[PDB]
Amino acid sequence: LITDRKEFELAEEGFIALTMRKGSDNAAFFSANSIQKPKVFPNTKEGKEAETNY
Amino acid sequence: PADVRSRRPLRAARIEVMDVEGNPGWYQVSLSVRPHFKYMGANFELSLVGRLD
Amino acid sequence: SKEGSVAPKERINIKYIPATGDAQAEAEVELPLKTLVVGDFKGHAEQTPLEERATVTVDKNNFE
Repeated sequence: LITDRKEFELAEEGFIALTMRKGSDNAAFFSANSIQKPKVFPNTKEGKEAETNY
Repeated sequence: PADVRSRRPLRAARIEVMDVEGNPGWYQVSLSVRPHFKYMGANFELSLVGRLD
Repeated sequence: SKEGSVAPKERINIKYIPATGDAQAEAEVELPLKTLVVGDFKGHAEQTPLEERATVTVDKNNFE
């Protein structure tokens, strides 16, 4: 049973966490990120647009 | 609604078509889309207060 | 601590702040009007120098 902090960490590392719904027989993908590390750009207007695209 | 967003995914499209100069017919296209943002996280701050409209 | 605490960041971060958002609001205790009654209160001089003898808090509840 992946707790939600652990799920968000697996989502930041580029993994797709199959999360069990506790007390049910059903599961869910809360996130489907891919491998590539999301870049950090300078905090300007153009920087946040380019981070948004990336 | 959610279905029409589900089957028409991209909200904007801006296409630029240019020629490869000196190589006739060959066209050079940039197709840029802006998809519907799907809800993937939020932060909430709550506060009791009086005086509010 | 004084800022409270939060959980580690999740998909849905919910925390409660003092949501008044009162910029230009600072807290002060209503300062006591601390009257320092100084007078001859014992029948003799004390050899103890003035910086070392101590003040005595007096209210109605411990004057005796």
